[PDB]
Amino acid sequence: MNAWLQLNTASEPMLLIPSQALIDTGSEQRVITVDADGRFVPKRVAVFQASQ
Amino acid sequence: LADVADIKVSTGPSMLKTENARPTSWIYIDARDRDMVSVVHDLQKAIAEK
Repeated sequence: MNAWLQLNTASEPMLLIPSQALIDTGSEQRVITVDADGRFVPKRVAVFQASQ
Repeated sequence: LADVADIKVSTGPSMLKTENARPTSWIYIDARDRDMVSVVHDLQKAIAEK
């Protein structure tokens, strides 16, 4: 018989965000932070790895 | 797949406008309040100087 084996592996704690909120131009990755006054401000981040 | 290749994200051409073989970009302007010629003339100054 066949059997599918799905695994889940924990990884070293890093800053986590919904993947949809991560822009990428291939040379820089950024997100759009929401200030205290609602002001939308962008910032660069260094990605580690994504999944799920 | 990463055992027979790399995969890298890039930024490049979205669509090549080819007017008479020469690549070109169009700038769409929507002014309705003023009169046409007065706007374009003012656009001709702003662009010329800056």
